[PDB]
Amino acid sequence: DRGVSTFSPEGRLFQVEYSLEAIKLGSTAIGIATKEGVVLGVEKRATSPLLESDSIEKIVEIDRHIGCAMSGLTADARSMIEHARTAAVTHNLYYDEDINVESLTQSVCDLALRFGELMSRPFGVALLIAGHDADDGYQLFHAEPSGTFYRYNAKAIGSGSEGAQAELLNEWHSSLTLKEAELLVLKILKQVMEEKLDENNAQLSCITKQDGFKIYDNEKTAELIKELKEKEAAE
Amino acid sequence: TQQPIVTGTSVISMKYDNGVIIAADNLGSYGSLLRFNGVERLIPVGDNTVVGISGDISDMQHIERLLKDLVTENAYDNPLADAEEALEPSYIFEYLATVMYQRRSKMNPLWNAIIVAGVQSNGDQFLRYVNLLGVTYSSPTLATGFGAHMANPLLRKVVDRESDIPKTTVQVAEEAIVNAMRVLYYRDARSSRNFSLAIIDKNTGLTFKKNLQVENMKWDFAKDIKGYGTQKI
Amino acid sequence: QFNPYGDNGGTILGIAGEDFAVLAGDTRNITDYSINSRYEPKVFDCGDNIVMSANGFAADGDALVKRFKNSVKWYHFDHNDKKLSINSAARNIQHLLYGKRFFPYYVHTIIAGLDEDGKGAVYSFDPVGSYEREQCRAGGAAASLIMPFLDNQVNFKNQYEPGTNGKVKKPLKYLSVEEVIKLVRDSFTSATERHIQVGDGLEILIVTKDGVRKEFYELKRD
Amino acid sequence: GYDRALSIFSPDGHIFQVEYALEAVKRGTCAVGVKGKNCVVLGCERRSTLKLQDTRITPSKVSKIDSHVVLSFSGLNADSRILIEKARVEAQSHRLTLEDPVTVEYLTRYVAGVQQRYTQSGGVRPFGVSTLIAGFDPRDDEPKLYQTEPSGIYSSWSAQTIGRNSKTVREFLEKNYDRKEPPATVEECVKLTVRSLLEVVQTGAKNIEITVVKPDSDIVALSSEEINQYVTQIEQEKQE
Amino acid sequence: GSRRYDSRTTIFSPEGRLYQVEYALESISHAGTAIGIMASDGIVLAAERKVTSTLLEQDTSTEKLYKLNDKIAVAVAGLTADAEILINTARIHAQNYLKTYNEDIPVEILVRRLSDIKQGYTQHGGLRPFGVSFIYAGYDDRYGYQLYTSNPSGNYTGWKAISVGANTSAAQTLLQMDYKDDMKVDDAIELALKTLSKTTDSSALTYDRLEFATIRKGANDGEVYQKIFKPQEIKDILVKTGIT
Amino acid sequence: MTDRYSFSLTTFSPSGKLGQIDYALTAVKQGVTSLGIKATNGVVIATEKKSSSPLAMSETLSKVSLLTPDIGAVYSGMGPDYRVLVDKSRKVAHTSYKRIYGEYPPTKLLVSEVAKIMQEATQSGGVRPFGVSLLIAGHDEFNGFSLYQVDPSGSYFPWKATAIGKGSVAAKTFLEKRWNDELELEDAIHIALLTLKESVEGEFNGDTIELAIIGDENPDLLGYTGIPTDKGPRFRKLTSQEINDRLEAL
Amino acid sequence: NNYDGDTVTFSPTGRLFQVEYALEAIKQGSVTVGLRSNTHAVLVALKRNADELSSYQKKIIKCDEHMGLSLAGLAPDARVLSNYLRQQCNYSSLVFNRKLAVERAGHLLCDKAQKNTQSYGGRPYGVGLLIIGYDKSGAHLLEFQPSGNVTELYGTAIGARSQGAKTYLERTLDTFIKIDGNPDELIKAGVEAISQSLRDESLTVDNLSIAIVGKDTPFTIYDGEAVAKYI
Amino acid sequence: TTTLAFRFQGGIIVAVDSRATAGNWVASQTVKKVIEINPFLLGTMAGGAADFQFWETWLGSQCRLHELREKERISVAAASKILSNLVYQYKGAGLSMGTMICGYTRKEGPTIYYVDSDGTRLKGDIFCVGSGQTFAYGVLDSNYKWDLSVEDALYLGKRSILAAAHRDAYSGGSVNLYHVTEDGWIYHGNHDVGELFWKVKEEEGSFNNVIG
Ligand SMILES: *C(=O)[C@]1([C@@H](O)C(C)C)NC(=O)[C@H](C)[C@@H]1O
Ligand SMILES: [Mg+2]
Repeated sequence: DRGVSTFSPEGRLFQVEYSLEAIKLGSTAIGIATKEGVVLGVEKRATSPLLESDSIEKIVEIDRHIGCAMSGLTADARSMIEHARTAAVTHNLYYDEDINVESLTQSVCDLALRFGELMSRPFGVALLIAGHDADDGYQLFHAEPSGTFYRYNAKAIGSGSEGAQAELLNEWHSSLTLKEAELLVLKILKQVMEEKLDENNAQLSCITKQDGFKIYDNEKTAELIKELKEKEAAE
Repeated sequence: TQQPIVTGTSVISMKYDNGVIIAADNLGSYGSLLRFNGVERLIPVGDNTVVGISGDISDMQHIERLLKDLVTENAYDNPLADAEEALEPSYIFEYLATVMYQRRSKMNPLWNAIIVAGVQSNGDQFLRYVNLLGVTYSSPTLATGFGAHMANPLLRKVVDRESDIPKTTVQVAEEAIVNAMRVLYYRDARSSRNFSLAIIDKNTGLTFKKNLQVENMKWDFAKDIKGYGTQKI
Repeated sequence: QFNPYGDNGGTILGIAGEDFAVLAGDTRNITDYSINSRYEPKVFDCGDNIVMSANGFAADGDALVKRFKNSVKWYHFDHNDKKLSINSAARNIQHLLYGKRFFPYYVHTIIAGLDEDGKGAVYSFDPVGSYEREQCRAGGAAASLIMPFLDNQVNFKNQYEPGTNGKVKKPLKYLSVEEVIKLVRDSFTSATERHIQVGDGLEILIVTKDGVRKEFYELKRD
Repeated sequence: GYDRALSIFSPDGHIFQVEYALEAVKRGTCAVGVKGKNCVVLGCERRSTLKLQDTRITPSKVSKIDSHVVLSFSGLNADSRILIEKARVEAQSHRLTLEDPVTVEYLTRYVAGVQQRYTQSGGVRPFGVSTLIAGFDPRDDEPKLYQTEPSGIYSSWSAQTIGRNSKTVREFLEKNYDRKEPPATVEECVKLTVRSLLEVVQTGAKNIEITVVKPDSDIVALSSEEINQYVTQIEQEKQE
Repeated sequence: GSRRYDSRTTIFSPEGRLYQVEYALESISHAGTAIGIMASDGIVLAAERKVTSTLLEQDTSTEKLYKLNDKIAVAVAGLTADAEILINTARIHAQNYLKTYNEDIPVEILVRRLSDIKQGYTQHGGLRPFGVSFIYAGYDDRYGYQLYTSNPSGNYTGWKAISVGANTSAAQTLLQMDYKDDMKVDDAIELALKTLSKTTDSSALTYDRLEFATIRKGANDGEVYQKIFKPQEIKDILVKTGIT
Repeated sequence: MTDRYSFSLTTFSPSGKLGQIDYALTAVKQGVTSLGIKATNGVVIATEKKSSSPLAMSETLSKVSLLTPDIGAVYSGMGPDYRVLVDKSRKVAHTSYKRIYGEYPPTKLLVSEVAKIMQEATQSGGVRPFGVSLLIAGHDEFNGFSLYQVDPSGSYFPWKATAIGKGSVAAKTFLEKRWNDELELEDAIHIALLTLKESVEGEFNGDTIELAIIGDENPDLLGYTGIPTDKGPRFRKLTSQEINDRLEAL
Repeated sequence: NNYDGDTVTFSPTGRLFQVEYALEAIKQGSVTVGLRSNTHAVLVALKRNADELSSYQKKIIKCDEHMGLSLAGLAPDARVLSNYLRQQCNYSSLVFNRKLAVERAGHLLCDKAQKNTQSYGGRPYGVGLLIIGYDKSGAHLLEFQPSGNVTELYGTAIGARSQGAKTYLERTLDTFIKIDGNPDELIKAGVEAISQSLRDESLTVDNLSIAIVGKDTPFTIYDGEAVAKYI
Repeated sequence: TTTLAFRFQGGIIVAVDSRATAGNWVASQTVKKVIEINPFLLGTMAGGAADFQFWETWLGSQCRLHELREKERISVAAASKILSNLVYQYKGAGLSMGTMICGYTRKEGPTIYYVDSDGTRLKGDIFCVGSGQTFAYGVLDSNYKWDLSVEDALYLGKRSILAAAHRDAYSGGSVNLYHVTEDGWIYHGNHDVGELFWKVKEEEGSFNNVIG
């Protein structure tokens, strides 16, 4: 057939480019970074009404100061999360301190290109890694299966990514509050989702310096959805 | 873990105003048997370094081959091998020191005590010690084995501290070394009269002296000594 | 049988001030009854406003210091030139030491510097990695001669206030850098008199917010 | 060793070997899982093309992983044995180290992890098996029902079906299963499970297997006559 | 590199089938028919040797029926060489179990072990599967008399009566017709031979074209005896049942 | 480097055929005719010494090989494959039997070990099957005299008499008419020579024919005396002269 | 065509297409400039962003106190190669108490990239590197290609539109080589050089990335408002 | 070394001394023999100081990974067994450890596990480990009841260390007190034995043999 680590004539790795197509098919995940915190939100996308939606875990804790949201072949993310958690805890063991968000992201991205003929193929999942440290403050990173990671003020990944990113282009500014960011994620998720957005088919989370990483209750998110509807009807 | 078989005794050395001097006798002992009388224990590396080795001779010959191999390797893909990127005394020492400590850490040591004497690029004197344990230290005077006990005291009367180095000429320094070698011949039971001496000067370069002998020895007073106490005849 | 360990003698002393820290050590290096060197530096600046000394078997002491300096370098590479805090350095050294738990670095390690609040800090290690933050610690050959003196003159142990007769302790007033250096010098002068492996020279490294400063003093050479 | 990357991406972003493993599950006999208020029931289809079979010794479709958890499947029979064995070993290993039996979610996560590992390991193909894992956590009376598939994704279900004609029985369950009020008793839950299989099975004779799991390691498999009574009652009510 | 020449033996078709397993089964369908029939007082194993010669030394020959231990035997359908590799592995597992627990291995445990080995060759290693289908005839004190079959996929099932190899469709229909649960060994012997006699591709069924065996409790008191039939004994049972 | 061919080169085709084994049998068919006949008091194996060049010394090329003192082998097909199999067969007779039981293996078990080696080349990674069919004749105390055929697949069958290679179909027919259960060894040798003459085109004599027997114990070939139980090898390769003597009474 | 399936296959004209495709990844990468005088060596790199919300991808990596490089192409491959350099620089210091020569650093990179082009299974590195350094023979600038070819130069540029900056340096050769004991003027020349490779976009405060090493100057990177001086 | 820990109505009391000795030489009077594994778990130091610090800090890392993966607080049984299984792998190598893994969970209640470098793992109500263990046991056994108050339990643990500190040459310096509840441990201060001895002597009337 052909090699797994083969270059295309354009100078790209076939398998990496193909894994990006799998991520486009995945459910939407959005992250917004502010000076009061970073917000992470996801589309759950249950394949059937009998599926208990609360068991869909597409937002995940790495450490108290680092959270993570995923999009694509979510099964592939489990070993990435495992490595991330281990890397975070291991660094705390060696250095008696929290690990920098960038350093954690870099550790995860080192796995990405360890494939050949090591694992047999690249990861089919993208990650939004959000967190806080004392050096660089609140941060949001986008970790791809290419091994590359970009820092973002705001970022959307998944099926409604390019539409959501264009919306994040206009809406984001440097003086956003945490509450403003929460509503903004819900607004854009609702825009790109097939089904109607509610507290059962969408999930919110955030990371603050004081309280650390927290996944939002369905009751808490429901209020933010109701607050959104009213403010959109206000004009 | 082994035991040393064929052994070499004291290596002695000191700094002077423009460089360093190092010396060692030409004997390879086999226990109490003075087996081999033509053994060179000062091994020059380039024109700026001399490595003096004591202890096990088979391990010395191994170290000698490593240094020979080091010069070859430094020349590979190196247009400045005989200029800016030539081997320094500090490079050669650190290499040996690494090897000695690694070998002791595998419980299979090179059974030696080594003194690397030389002059650096900037004219600075280099003189540092390393042994089978990987222990390292530097001093205006350095000596191994019996030399540590008998040579250092004499050499320290010339250069007692750092500030005495510029005040010490090459003639005074060489005189002290040669006298020390005589004292070691009087008192070390595993030493020989024949020895080699090396001077590394920042101006005149490397001067390697072979086939030196201990001379001007005092023995005449022995004729008067009789018995072990009461005996008169 | 081959014995991979040796004793190079020497003595070191770390004292933590209010907004400073000192790590001192004699410059004599020995084996048995012979002097190897009268000036062989034992306390080292390791960067990031940390000073370190690994007293005992000098080969293991040099190996450890070398590996820690190396750890500081790679900490900068791996974590965006972040400053290695003294508490983080201490934990890192534990893992270096315990890594050779069953063939130990035969040294008593001490590091000194400033904590993240700017206060003076000294950490003390055993050969196999057990460590602890301390206000005062002498290590090495003459440690048994120095520590009791420091308990008395730094922490005012067994000292009470005149007139009260054992009822009121002497208050733990803070010592200046000039006052600490006096106690360090007298500790080493006294140790030199009564311990054969201590002498030749004293080298002190003082750590403040401004950086690392050095001071050298002569000791008796007998 | 054999290192060939069998599971790989295609231009459209699909891993065909994982997708073809799902087609093997589609071929497999139907399996259904329904959780009530205080129980879970696992229904399984037995194709009647094979008669002259010895039902005493023939491998049963539902397998105990521990005394409190069970596993049924659809797809390749030989592949399922490997997952069941690994799961059984991990269940005892968990008891040995944590001094507590596995939760149903943990056991599911482990099996799903094994399945995932085979989708990006060299020299191996994915498992041609989807599983339904059911039971009750230690000292807990809340019913648990999870599903896994070759890709390695897993999730919890109020009720679910897998295998051939699973589309039809899922259609049935979606209209007949109420979340606000699930099957209150064992009878109601078993009845709904048999009903859902009768949409697909053909004959209600020896073609239906039922296994009821209750809290505190109370697992029992229904016999032919017991199931036949449910089949009789369902069709008699239907004649109206 | 080497990738160019790799057949990829362990992959799925678009339909979700294992190519090599399916083709191995096609190979087995051309092999000599083997039949197992389980009765209340024993088990019968009958099998047809493939187009033999008059110069073949029959009395010392063994291509179909093999002994795994004193309690368990197998009938082979497919590549004889492949079967012997597996047979020797099975013989060892039985002895390992006997050494460990000091009890004869239960039939199913032995069958599962061999079936798991076959499974491994379909999921990993990049090697071709074993082109063999077994009929396991055995006895233990838990389930009593048992018949199993395993195929290259690694899947195994239990049976009252079963055929493997050539003309299984025709053979299985004939067995399904005349088999009953209260049947005895002597009756099962007759059924096995009658079934082969009708499904055979040969002109007539003779003693030299057959291998035969029975596992009976027909041994002195509570114990089990394996009887691998000799050429003369197969000739006698053919006359007795009225086939020749 | 590394042997990166860790996958099977022999696989099932849609029709259920194992191609490489079939093709190996085709290579055996092209090979020179060899045969074996079993008598009441012995076994004979024979083949034609097809000399590649008259300058070549055909005595150095041994088509008939001793495996044990009581077991011999002959082949049809690829000679080099045969040579290595004989080396492995001799070694395995020691490692997996003689060094354990202190005696040489019986014919059937040695054959079984050879078959195993040939089966593995039919399934293992990065190898083709052996392109030979072996005829192994032998004797042992409890089984008596025996003759076995071994194919590239690893399958083996016992024979009263048989032939393999070029003219096997015609040769087997000839053997069916002549063979009976009351044959003496000399009678089997006579029949072997008659059968082999049909498949040979050119010269037919002791120098162009290789023939060996498994018969009575040969104490003269043992190499030592003093142990009554050691009576010598039953394998004996017939000389050029011994063959020609029987060709006169042909 | 038929000879580009893997790195182990020569074409009929004697070409290695997988290596050439890896070379193509560098041309797609953002522009970076390298130049030196007798006292100092400078790296100037145009960082690329994904969009307006994203950060600008870092282009320059430090390898030692006296050595570092700028990248263009697959950033993860640069991380692997820079990590290898860090180790080799570090091995030289620990074992020989010797700073690694810049020329010898290039030789090591060449040999590491080569092994990936001759063996089956692996792939060539998809990145180009510009290594600057100051060692015992003064200032140095190297250009690394993943074919294995390493070249010592006065100045150069790699990445998209790099030909414009490379021509400028070829004209300015005689001027910028003489900029001794003046780091600011040498950087100015580097910033003016990389400006020849710009179209549409211009050098902003978080766009530009500069690094310098010299006689009494450790390898230091300048980003953010630290490079506003040179805009 | 004197360390104790006992279960009671109000949870667990943990009490330790502070002395470290190398032969007759008192290396430190301010050693921390209670490791704060996490906000709900505690561990004690006896035998090897490094072995305790290293492996129980490591234990805290394993407990953190457990609750990240399982979304649930680790049990005291599971935490203790992780440590005991670890040291058992090292059995023979020369690890030196004697510790009480102390915790308070919902499913277990207050639990204490004695863990040993010989691989021993024992659940129990009262444990004393160290060179001065026999002295502490005497005070504990004669005064212990399940229905002790938090105030009286804290004092009993303090007094039992004092008893050992006095008699055992290798114990002393100061007393560290902890009180373990379901919502976590609570530190109850460092108490110098020098000052505590005289305070206790006067207020309690004990140590009449000693002149004060
Ligand atoms: C206590 O166990 C002890 C303390 O020094 C350490 C600090 C825990 N360990 C010992 O080995 C000696 C004997 C002390 O009792
Ligand atoms: Mg003194």
